[PDB]
Amino acid sequence: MLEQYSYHDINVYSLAGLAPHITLNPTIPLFQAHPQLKQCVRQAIERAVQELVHPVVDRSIKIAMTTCEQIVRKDFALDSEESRMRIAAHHMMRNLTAGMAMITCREPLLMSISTNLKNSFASALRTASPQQREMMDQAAAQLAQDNCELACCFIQKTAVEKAGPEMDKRLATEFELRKHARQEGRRYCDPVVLTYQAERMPEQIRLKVGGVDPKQLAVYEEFARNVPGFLPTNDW
Amino acid sequence: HMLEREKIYQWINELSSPETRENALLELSKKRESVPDLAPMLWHSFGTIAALLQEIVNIYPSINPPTLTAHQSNRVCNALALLQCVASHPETRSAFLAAHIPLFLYPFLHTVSKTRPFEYLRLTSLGVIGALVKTDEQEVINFLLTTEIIPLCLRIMESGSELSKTVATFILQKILLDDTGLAYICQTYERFSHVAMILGKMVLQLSKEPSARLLKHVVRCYLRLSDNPRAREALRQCLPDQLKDTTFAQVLKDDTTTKRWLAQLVKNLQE
Ligand SMILES: N[C@@H](Cc1c[nH]c2ccccc12)C(=O)O
Repeated sequence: MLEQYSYHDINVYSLAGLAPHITLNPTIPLFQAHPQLKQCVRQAIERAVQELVHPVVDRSIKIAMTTCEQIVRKDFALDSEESRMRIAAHHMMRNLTAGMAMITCREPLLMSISTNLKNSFASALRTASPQQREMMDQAAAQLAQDNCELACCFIQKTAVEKAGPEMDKRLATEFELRKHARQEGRRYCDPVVLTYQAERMPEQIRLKVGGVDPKQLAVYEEFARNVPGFLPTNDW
Repeated sequence: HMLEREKIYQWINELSSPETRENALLELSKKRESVPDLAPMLWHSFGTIAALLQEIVNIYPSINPPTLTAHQSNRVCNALALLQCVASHPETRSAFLAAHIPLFLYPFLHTVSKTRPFEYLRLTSLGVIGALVKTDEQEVINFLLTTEIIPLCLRIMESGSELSKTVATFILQKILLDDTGLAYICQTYERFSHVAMILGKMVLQLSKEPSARLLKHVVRCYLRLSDNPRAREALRQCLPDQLKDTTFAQVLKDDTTTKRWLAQLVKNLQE
């Protein structure tokens, strides 16, 4: 309910995408006393995102990759079509990557955005009153909290955009199993899974040989509809 | 009783759709003790593990800032409960690990909020890891050592509830019992020291607030640590006094196993 950004509300082509969404609480005591210090805020957030986005993106894709590859290969083992698999993998990977990205970056973003502001504020004002430094620390903590969702979203979307093509590359061999089989006039079916499903799995929940039924794809559609951190999609 | 099995199949099918999933989660988690082959049916059916992962990830926005409600927690913990069965089963354990599913639980282990919804979240997530190491498989320990599980457990051993402290200390114990685990934890003074410092704090706590099950695991951890020569040297010089005097004499008289372990520990430190 509390998500305030949709996936398209934020342009991640450059750090300029962050600028229109920065929120500056006017009641902040450091801002009442020094209204000019509001200028320092934009660069502080851009710097924080700039320094964290690539390692967060790399780490999130790496974690999600293995999990998504294993589960998708498992679910689609009796599916000779590549298309259903590729789409489902696309949606699952983008979703779990977005989730890992959110978990990975939010606390570091808080620490980084605060630090950058405390430094900017201390730099702009060479004076260091014990009361003013309390205002500076307070302002920096507040601003960080108020802008973390925006920054996080920027990094998540960066991660999601890169995740898709990485998943395609990972599933190359799976796409090649099915391509190679079709050009031999046969449908691909994982022999181990084929045997297991036929012998061990109760009919009601058994994987079907060939395509998967549309109703069963519901979980994969939800990955597409509902991405963590974003408003869901609408029609010694 | 055939009607029973068909209810189970139906609930499993009803996990894929978010419309029917919550109720299916509830019902399945209740019957996981009466259905021996529940785990492979969950693993090998279409989309099922994907749905359980979905339940986990969709909780992530409620972690930070910490806003998790009792309702949200109860629901994901039903999903977590099903993953515990999958983690425990000899037919699904290896595949569960290969899919790195535990990694999507670690964000929960990292939370520090002390509200009931979060404590239950952490405890249920620990329970999945607990189920993994109870199988005594080397592949499990090697996987855990590749991950940040140990500092996650140590934080919980320090600040968690009695229950969470117990499961986390048990996980640590299983890791230590493994030869690779012991060598890893004793590889550097910093690693060993951090572990020893937490156990020491726990021992102090235990002298004020008794817990037989937690003390047992703490003692076993120390005992295993003394198998390592460098750890043995360090423990000669920094073992908690409460483990050497009669502080725990009363609570231990009923606990013959822990008693023998403590006596074995003291004996090791002399040599
Ligand atoms: N990377 C950290 C993780 C860690 C913290 N405390 C530990 C105690 C034991 C083993 C590992 C750890 C380290 O090896 O220092």
